[PDB]
Amino acid sequence: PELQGIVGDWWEQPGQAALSEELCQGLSLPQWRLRWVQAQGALQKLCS
Amino acid sequence: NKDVDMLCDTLYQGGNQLLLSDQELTEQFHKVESQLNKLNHLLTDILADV
Repeated sequence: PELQGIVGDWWEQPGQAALSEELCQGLSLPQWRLRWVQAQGALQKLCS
Repeated sequence: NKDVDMLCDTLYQGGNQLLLSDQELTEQFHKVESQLNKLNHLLTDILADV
C-alpha cells in the first residue's frame, strides 16, 4: 500500500495540492490551470 | 514385528498415504508459495498500473 500511495502521488499530486491564493498572491495555480484549460480548449476548437 | 510396527508408524505418521516430506514443513512451503503468489499478484497489478 505504500507503493500504491507512491504511485498515486506522482500521477496526480506533484506538489500541486501544496499551494494557496495567499502564497504567491498574484494568481493561484488552480486559476492558472483553469486559464490554461480555457485557452487550450479555444486553440483546440480553432484547430479542429 | 515390533521393529516393523514402529517403522511403519514412523513413516506413515497417521496418514494412509506415505509421508516422505515433513508434513508441517510441506504446508509451510505451501503457505509460503501461496503468500508469494498473492504478493506477486499485487506486484503485477502495480506493474500494470505503472
